[PDB]
Amino acid sequence: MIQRTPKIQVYSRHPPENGKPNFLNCYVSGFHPSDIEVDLLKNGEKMGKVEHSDLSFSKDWSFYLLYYTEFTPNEKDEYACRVNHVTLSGPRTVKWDRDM
Amino acid sequence: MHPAQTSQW
Amino acid sequence: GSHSMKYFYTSVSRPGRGEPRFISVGYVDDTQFVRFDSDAESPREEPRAPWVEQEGPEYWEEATRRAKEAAQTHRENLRTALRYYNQSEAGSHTIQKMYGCDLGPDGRLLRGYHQSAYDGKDYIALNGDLRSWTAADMAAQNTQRKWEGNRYAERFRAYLEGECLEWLRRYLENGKETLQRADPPKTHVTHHPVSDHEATLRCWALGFYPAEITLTWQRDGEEQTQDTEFVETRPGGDGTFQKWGAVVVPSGEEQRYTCHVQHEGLPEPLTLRWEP
Ligand code: NA
Repeated sequence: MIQRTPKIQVYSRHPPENGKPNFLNCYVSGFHPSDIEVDLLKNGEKMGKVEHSDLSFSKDWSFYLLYYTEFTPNEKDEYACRVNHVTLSGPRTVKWDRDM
Repeated sequence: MHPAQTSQW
Repeated sequence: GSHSMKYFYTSVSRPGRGEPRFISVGYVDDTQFVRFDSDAESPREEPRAPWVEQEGPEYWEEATRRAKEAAQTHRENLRTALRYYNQSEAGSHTIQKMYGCDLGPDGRLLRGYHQSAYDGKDYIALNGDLRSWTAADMAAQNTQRKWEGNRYAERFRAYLEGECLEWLRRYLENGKETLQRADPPKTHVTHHPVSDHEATLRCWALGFYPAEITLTWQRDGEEQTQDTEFVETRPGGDGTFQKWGAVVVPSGEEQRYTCHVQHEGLPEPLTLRWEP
């Protein structure tokens, strides 16, 4: 019964420009078991609409999911992905960094 | 599409 | 490109909450085209790419039937695994199965797959001869013996060499306009100071397809691995992929570093330098 901590990447579909509509992604991978919670937050509050891909995995059995929503970035607002998993001691929040 | 085949463990 | 159909099944038991959840996802190359989820509102095989959506009711009826069959088999396998491993009906467990076929340059099967995991570890896998099995442990050896006695490699090899490849060719032909594409990456180098003496150079590749790519950093033409960070290739959301690789560099030394990008959609590997 092995357990594996998720990797988290939070990133935009397209290079960001202030005021230009875009897509906000949270890509969680490499976790076991598959039971996981992922949220997209703006200014510390869960987004309005956030959907995800169907659970799949890579050849080494490592699960992956994409959570995504539309967003229009700007200098004032902060965007973040929050993950809950058995391997994490309470939620892990990763901020969206336009450099990554 | 899936394969009509499948055997058990 | 070199083409592939693959299905990925995950079953997860959940005692106290009914039958195990079964999820199947189907891919042509790096494009998901179908899904079955036993927890969807009307569980059936659902299209996930526009082109397959035009398959008639026979396709959906049979595909659903086979997915449900796969789900039932995985329920039996979960139960069987409780016996083999001496485990309780009250705990949660996971089976993952991947299988599929690679279409060779001669229109023949280049490579076939049929491999599974129990609770995140290898259970049993079909070897590349498509005629023998590797069992990961003594429990999976029970399954090996069974499958050897019932000629299962032979039956599954017939699907991989025949029907699997037939479906793959149909899908490729049907969804040609979108599946038989090689989108090169849009590439660039960014620069992000770490301190007043160190900076990060980040080489970006965006909007590429298929997912296979190579991204490396060189310093003075020498492959650099020290102070390097490459992120896992990640989906764009729109059927494209992205990756970046960064190096941490002494301030003033930036122009000794080149990033190198290889991708099937590129007529020739790329060489990039920070262009402020
Ligand atoms: Na046919």
